[PDB]
Amino acid sequence: VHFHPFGNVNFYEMDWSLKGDLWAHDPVIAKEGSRWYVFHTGSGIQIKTSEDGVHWENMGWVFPSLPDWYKQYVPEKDEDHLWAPDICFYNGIYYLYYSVSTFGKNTSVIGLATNQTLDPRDPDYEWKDMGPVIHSTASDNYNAIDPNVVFDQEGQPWLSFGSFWSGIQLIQLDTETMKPAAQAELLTIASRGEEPNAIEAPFIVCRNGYYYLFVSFDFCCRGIESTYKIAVGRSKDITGPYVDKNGVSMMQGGGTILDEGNDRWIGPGHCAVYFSGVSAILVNHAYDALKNGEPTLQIRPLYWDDEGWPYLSV
Ligand SMILES: [Ca+2]
Repeated sequence: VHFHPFGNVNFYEMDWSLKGDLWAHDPVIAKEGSRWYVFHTGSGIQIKTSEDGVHWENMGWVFPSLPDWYKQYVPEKDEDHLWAPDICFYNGIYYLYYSVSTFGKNTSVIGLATNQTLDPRDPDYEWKDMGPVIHSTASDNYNAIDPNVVFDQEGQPWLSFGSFWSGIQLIQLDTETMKPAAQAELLTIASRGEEPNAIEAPFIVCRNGYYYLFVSFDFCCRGIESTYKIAVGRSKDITGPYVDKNGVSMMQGGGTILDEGNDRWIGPGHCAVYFSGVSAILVNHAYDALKNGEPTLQIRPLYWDDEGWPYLSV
């Protein structure tokens, strides 16, 4: 996947028994050369690195001091946590989208940081503040958080995003600015059809001519009382309709459940899906019932059945 490259390594062969610094919430992963990186929710966007994808070490943050412009969109934000980063690699540049918001409110903005490299040893390492991408106010019927970029088969970048309110949104990006045109249409592509509308954290991938929309249902952020689950649907066209195994549109609460956790891992969600060759991984967090509900990084091989639907195993 040109914009999420993982070399030749074979995820289905690897031992994904993670070790090290595994606290994480809302992760994404990128690999540049021999080094792997996690970005996740936390102060200034938290970063972890690994040599192998398995042993993780905490490594700094993107924004030591938050951009002044956040206050123009979310003036009541009073702490430095940035949420749900998303990484892609295009034209030599790393594009890191992220969320500026306050929990449970839809006064929100997605920002963009860019870097020439992910390696802080490189003289050109610098996370540049490239400003807002899309925002919501309290009279909008959507929430501008939880970005994900996908490039369709034809090379057009799209941004999906959303949490609660009318649900998951989709908008085209321009290839040079990596932002929507000012008159670009905003499409709604998934919704529980319930109030509150507990759907968020979209992630789209293409496999064999279908677009797969992964989302998280129900409630994060409650430790062992979290009810998060990972759901998926698919469409031949990136604008929908995304439908689940049963033929139900994701605009009507459709979605096939991929993981709802167990008595040890509570509330898995906020996922990402990456490929290397025909192998794939699912990345998410889950709340550790054996460690005070602390949110923990999970990376697992993601298999695909003979109808094209993803599944986990043991
Ligand atoms: Ca995400």
